[PDB]
Amino acid sequence: MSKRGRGGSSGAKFRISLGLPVGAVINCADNTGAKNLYIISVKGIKGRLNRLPAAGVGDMVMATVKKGKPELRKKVHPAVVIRQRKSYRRKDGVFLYFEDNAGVIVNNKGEMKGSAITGPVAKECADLWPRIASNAGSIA
Amino acid sequence: SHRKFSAPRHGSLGFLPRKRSSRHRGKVKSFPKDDPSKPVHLTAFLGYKAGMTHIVREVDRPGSKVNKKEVVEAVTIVETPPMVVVGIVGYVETPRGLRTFKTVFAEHISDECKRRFYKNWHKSKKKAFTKYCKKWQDEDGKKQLEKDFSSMKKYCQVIRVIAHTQMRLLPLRQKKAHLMEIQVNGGTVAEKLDWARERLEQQVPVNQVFGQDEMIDVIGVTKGKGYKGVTSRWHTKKLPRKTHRGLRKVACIGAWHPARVAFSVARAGQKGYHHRTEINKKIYKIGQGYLIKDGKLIKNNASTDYDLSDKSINPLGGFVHYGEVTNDFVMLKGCVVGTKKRVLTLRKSLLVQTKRRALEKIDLKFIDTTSKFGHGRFQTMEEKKAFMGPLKKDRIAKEEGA
RNA sequence: CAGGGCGAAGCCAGAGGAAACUCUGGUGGAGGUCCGUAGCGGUCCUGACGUGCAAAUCGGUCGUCCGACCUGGGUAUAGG
RNA sequence: GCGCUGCGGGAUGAACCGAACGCCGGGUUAAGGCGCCCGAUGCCGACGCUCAUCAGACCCCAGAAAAGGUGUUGGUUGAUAUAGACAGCAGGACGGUGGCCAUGGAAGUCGGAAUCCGCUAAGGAGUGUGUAACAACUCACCUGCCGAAUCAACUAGCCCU
RNA sequence: CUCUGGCAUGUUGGAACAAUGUAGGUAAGGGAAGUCGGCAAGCCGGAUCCGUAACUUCGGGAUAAGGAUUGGCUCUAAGG
RNA sequence: GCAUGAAGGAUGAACGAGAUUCCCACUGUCCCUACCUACUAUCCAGCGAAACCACAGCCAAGGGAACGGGCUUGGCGGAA
RNA sequence: ACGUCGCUUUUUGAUCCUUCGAUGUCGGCUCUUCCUAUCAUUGUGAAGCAGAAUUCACCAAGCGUUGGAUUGUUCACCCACUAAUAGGGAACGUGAGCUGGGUUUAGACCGUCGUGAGACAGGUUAGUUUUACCCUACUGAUGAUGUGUUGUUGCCAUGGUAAUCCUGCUCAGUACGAGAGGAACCGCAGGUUCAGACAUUUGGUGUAUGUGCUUGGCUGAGGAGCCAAUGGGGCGAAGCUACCAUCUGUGGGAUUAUGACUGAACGCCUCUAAGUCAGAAUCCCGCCCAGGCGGAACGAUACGGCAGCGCCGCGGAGCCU
Ligand SMILES: COc1ccc(C[C@H]2NC[C@H](O)[C@H]2OC(C)=O)cc1
Ligand SMILES: [K+]
Ligand SMILES: [K+]
Ligand SMILES: [K+]
Ligand SMILES: [K+]
Ligand SMILES: [K+]
Ligand SMILES: [K+]
Ligand SMILES: [Mg+2]
Ligand SMILES: [Mg+2]
Ligand SMILES: [Mg+2]
Ligand SMILES: [Mg+2]
Ligand SMILES: [Mg+2]
Ligand SMILES: [Mg+2]
Ligand SMILES: [Mg+2]
Ligand SMILES: [Mg+2]
Ligand SMILES: [Mg+2]
Ligand SMILES: [Mg+2]
Ligand SMILES: [Mg+2]
Ligand SMILES: [Mg+2]
Ligand SMILES: [Mg+2]
Ligand SMILES: [Mg+2]
Ligand SMILES: [Mg+2]
Ligand SMILES: [Mg+2]
Ligand SMILES: [Mg+2]
Ligand SMILES: [Mg+2]
Ligand SMILES: [Mg+2]
Ligand SMILES: [Mg+2]
Ligand SMILES: [Mg+2]
Ligand SMILES: [Mg+2]
Ligand SMILES: [Mg+2]
Ligand SMILES: [Mg+2]
Ligand SMILES: [Mg+2]
Ligand SMILES: [Mg+2]
Ligand SMILES: [Mg+2]
Ligand SMILES: [Mg+2]
Ligand SMILES: [Mg+2]
Ligand SMILES: [Mg+2]
Ligand SMILES: [Mg+2]
Ligand SMILES: [Mg+2]
Ligand SMILES: [Mg+2]
Ligand SMILES: [Mg+2]
Ligand SMILES: [Mg+2]
Ligand SMILES: [Mg+2]
Ligand SMILES: [Mg+2]
Ligand SMILES: [Mg+2]
Ligand SMILES: [Mg+2]
Ligand SMILES: [Mg+2]
Ligand SMILES: [Mg+2]
Ligand SMILES: [Mg+2]
Ligand SMILES: [Mg+2]
Ligand SMILES: [Mg+2]
Ligand SMILES: [Mg+2]
Ligand SMILES: [Mg+2]
Ligand SMILES: [Mg+2]
Ligand SMILES: [Mg+2]
Ligand SMILES: [Mg+2]
Ligand SMILES: [Mg+2]
Ligand SMILES: [Mg+2]
Ligand SMILES: [Mg+2]
Ligand SMILES: [Mg+2]
Ligand SMILES: [Mg+2]
Ligand SMILES: [Mg+2]
Ligand SMILES: [Mg+2]
Ligand SMILES: [Mg+2]
Ligand SMILES: [Mg+2]
Ligand SMILES: [Mg+2]
Ligand SMILES: [Mg+2]
Ligand SMILES: [Mg+2]
Ligand SMILES: [Mg+2]
Ligand SMILES: [Mg+2]
Ligand SMILES: [Mg+2]
Ligand SMILES: [Mg+2]
Ligand SMILES: [Mg+2]
Ligand SMILES: [Mg+2]
Ligand SMILES: [Mg+2]
Ligand SMILES: [Mg+2]
Ligand SMILES: [Mg+2]
Ligand SMILES: [Mg+2]
Ligand SMILES: [Mg+2]
Ligand SMILES: [Mg+2]
Ligand SMILES: [Mg+2]
Ligand SMILES: [Mg+2]
Repeated sequence: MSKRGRGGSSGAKFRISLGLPVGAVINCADNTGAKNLYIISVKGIKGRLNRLPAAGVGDMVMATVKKGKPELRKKVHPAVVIRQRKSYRRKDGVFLYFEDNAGVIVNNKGEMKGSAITGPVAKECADLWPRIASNAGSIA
Repeated sequence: SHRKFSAPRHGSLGFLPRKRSSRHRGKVKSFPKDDPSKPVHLTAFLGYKAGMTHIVREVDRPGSKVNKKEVVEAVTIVETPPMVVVGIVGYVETPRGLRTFKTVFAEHISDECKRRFYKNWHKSKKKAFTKYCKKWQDEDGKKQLEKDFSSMKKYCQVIRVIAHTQMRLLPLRQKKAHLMEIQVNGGTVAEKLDWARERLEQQVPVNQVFGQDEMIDVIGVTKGKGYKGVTSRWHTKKLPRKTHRGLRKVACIGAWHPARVAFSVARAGQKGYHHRTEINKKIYKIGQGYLIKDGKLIKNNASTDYDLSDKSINPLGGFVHYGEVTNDFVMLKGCVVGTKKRVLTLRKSLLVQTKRRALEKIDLKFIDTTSKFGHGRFQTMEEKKAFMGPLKKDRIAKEEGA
């Protein structure tokens, strides 16, 4: 459980196949003016020799905006992955995967920088981050 | 000088040497500790790995995200026809260990068990135990056997029954029975002998050894892989593509000093076919074998309280590379060592089960019976016909018939 | 010393212009011109081999391929 | 002296200790040893010292210092004591005076010098806590109960840090 | 790929299909985070029709870049 | 300006298997490794070398020409 | 602080004993093991320790100590994650392990120096990295070796050994604190890093050369096929396989530090002197892996040849050793 703050859930997220290693450029699914998110580091990762930190849906990452509004660029943002293309198994045996990899820019408190989310938000991400689930259009 | 970056060692040195197991049948290296207060009971059983399917069940795990939610869990089917007790062996506690004190065999031994005593049954005269069995009939033999039982009563502290599987009830080429010693726990030593004497020549069903919702251990020999390099055997990092002389290696097999290769360095050699003892494999279902009731054959061992379909545990088309499971079986959560058709030793837990996962009561809702010999699509023969309707072969069969 | 690309001068027709000249289409086929064979060479894999097929080779990939081009034979230059 | 030199001892070793060499028997030694390896204490050996949760254990030589110990063992210099010590259990711990200077504060107790006297059993120009200064507690000093040795400093052996 | 013509796999054959190699290939999700360095591999690729920048010694750059199309069958029109 | 500088200084379009940096696209370079194919390796029949070699071949400490396979003191030592 | 005593060989020097009929040089990469002068994690003592955080010290090396930009770099420095991103050795561990960026041959360029040939701990660019089939070591593989032969079932000497850390929930917005802030044990749900499996499921592979599609050619054509070093491509059984799917990972004992009890030494006191107690990621064992020139129990033990054998008759002698 990487999330490290008060207000968590008695139930804990189960392990999900992670398909987005550091270096992944994922789409930005909010209306902040950023077009993509370039991962630079995943939160909670201790790792081992040679293993690139990797994230899945629900994982808070640190990302930089490579294309988008100029004031959002050239700085590090806390972002949360909401959609991934790597298929992952839920506990009910469903191997779910999305059309694109997507994230949203947030702050350390988990509150979301934007106001709306384009596309669906994974159920794993929605349960872990209430603020993102509030702004979600659909939960997949 | 020190290694620049810290990294854990590759593999465990507690499973050395990585050699081909000296035995094919799983060996119980330690039986559960004897509590004389417990009723007299066997501690182990022999089964055969048929294959794996998956189930659906509701989880009662308060505080979990799967509490009161249905999950899909892989399970392993272990065919366990009843075992026949053919002997009793006594052990005495000595300052050098446990010593086999006396062995007493039953009067009648099946050809299944007798095959275990011969490398070439076909060429043999099958004389094993032919003179021993007369002890149970001769008056001198009867007294001698009673002396053995009384001496075992007076001196032995560990009592085990010698039991064998019934290979005639299994769909395997092998007819030679796997024989093993199963320790008898509970009660006093006198009660152990009385209990074991009655069971002589008798069958012991698996449901008398194990129960529903029980954490048991599975002992067996893993799947053999042959001669393997360090990359596969020890999972060492592959060397760069530019590496001359090959890259599926370990670059440095030791420092200059000590001037010998250490035992802790990864080396190529045999992988798999190693004896292993996995623990805390939960029993999900003790299935009944095919039964003949009032003329008809009862085979709905794969039916649950929520799926009343009359289907067997056998997937459509049968278990791949094993055969058809017609005897009793045990459904174990998760995977177990060994190939298909591998004989597995099921042992009671050496630990005290008090965790919530161990105390969980399993209630199955669905057992997948789709074919594993490809992408299985239909649970039963019936619904495949119902969905697809008549075929060309069906018309021709009904055309030829009438 | 395949086959293709680009299209120099010269030439033809049409249009514009007071003239100087200009514009458009075509023709033409130049160049130590380009892509790329045979040939000639030998870049990189620091690939193969490295008690070799070989006392310098092999494979893929490469440079050039009408020129200060490649090549046989004849002939000349001989140890400070 | 080794090199040019073996031999006994030092486990081992060019140089150390003993001793220098023809081939042998007997006897005796050196340095060094005598639990067992391994010849010799298998002596009713002598007198002590030392306990190590890194003991110690033999020239060269193959590991250690300053410093410390209320471990223990000796030894040195003082001091108290059957006119009552030491320990422990209890009371007093006074007046000049809040001695002088200095200091905003300084009344025994921030600092520097003086460190004296009626009053007894004793009480200081105070061994400490304490206050802005006080006050207050407390110490030396002395008395009640008690009834034989005790207190302080230092020193060096083994051991310990 | 085939015909004419030639040959018997390049100084051996049989069985098996372990590791490690040499040669070839594929790989979810990511996409140079590997590495001294994109080394190696991969991407691109023909033709037709569009569209082609900075700069320039005005010759080039240029297949710049970027985009679309492409099979089979049945026809229509044109070019002697 | 340690120690730039004028037949060489300064600049160039085009060219370059020349050295360097970035971006796109692209990928097993890597996360992180798996599987498949050919030819070996492997086993067999036939055939059959070479390098090298005091004597050989298990260690720890010691001392020693100050890093011993052999020596000393221990750990130990079981054919092929 | 002024002084002063040490330890280490992880720097550099000093020395020149060993190696010049040659011990492959830097760095990285890979991999194992070791040290502790402990960064974290377990148990603790102290604080100018209210809580939280932090600092000092003890037992302590069991376990972990990462992903990148620049640099050939060791070293630095920054970005980011983290429980923490400690420091070191092993011929400055590790080139018949690799790589060859640097250095350090021959080509060449620049600056400085030199009349010059040339030089340059000044910069730059290009520059062959050979051999194992021997012995040992190690890894697996057969076998030898007790018991007449042979088999089944077992025992355990000894060797190996393993699990790790984090987060959320509850406690609890509680103790503590004026407030700000803000713990902990029990319990619960998960995850990291490691380990050992496994293939039901998802993914990968695919020459079942399985089945469609398709280019060029070839068999006169259809049909059926073949060739193009796997022609190409789609989908793909079985098998193998991936934190790229799934499962499983454990109990005792004596104790360390420390805190104590009773209690002298020393009429008091005192955790220590005698005696006694609590006590931990350490240690030892269990679980687990192997199974001795180590045992055990049990089975069957050689035929139409008049054979092979066992046991008794302490039967008869004699033989070799
Ligand atoms: C400056 O760095 C180096 C200088 C010399 C050497 C070689 C020497 N080292 C030991 C031997 O005497 C000799 O080894 C050989 C094989 O010649 C290596 C590195
Ligand atoms: K990390
Ligand atoms: K190193
Ligand atoms: K790169
Ligand atoms: K060039
Ligand atoms: K040398
Ligand atoms: K195919
Ligand atoms: Mg790395
Ligand atoms: Mg579904
Ligand atoms: Mg380290
Ligand atoms: Mg055991
Ligand atoms: Mg190479
Ligand atoms: Mg299947
Ligand atoms: Mg032609
Ligand atoms: Mg033209
Ligand atoms: Mg040309
Ligand atoms: Mg050209
Ligand atoms: Mg050529
Ligand atoms: Mg090469
Ligand atoms: Mg070779
Ligand atoms: Mg010529
Ligand atoms: Mg000529
Ligand atoms: Mg000459
Ligand atoms: Mg001399
Ligand atoms: Mg002389
Ligand atoms: Mg002499
Ligand atoms: Mg001597
Ligand atoms: Mg000595
Ligand atoms: Mg004599
Ligand atoms: Mg003497
Ligand atoms: Mg001696
Ligand atoms: Mg003796
Ligand atoms: Mg002393
Ligand atoms: Mg000492
Ligand atoms: Mg061939
Ligand atoms: Mg042939
Ligand atoms: Mg030939
Ligand atoms: Mg494929
Ligand atoms: Mg991929
Ligand atoms: Mg993909
Ligand atoms: Mg990309
Ligand atoms: Mg990089
Ligand atoms: Mg790197
Ligand atoms: Mg390339
Ligand atoms: Mg350009
Ligand atoms: Mg100048
Ligand atoms: Mg100049
Ligand atoms: Mg000029
Ligand atoms: Mg040694
Ligand atoms: Mg050394
Ligand atoms: Mg030697
Ligand atoms: Mg000697
Ligand atoms: Mg100092
Ligand atoms: Mg030297
Ligand atoms: Mg050499
Ligand atoms: Mg030499
Ligand atoms: Mg060497
Ligand atoms: Mg590096
Ligand atoms: Mg320490
Ligand atoms: Mg360790
Ligand atoms: Mg670099
Ligand atoms: Mg080195
Ligand atoms: Mg090296
Ligand atoms: Mg080398
Ligand atoms: Mg080496
Ligand atoms: Mg170089
Ligand atoms: Mg040079
Ligand atoms: Mg130079
Ligand atoms: Mg130089
Ligand atoms: Mg260079
Ligand atoms: Mg070059
Ligand atoms: Mg080799
Ligand atoms: Mg061989
Ligand atoms: Mg598959
Ligand atoms: Mg056809
Ligand atoms: Mg043909
Ligand atoms: Mg496919
Ligand atoms: Mg996995
Ligand atoms: Mg305990
Ligand atoms: Mg006390
Ligand atoms: Mg104590
Ligand atoms: Mg205790």
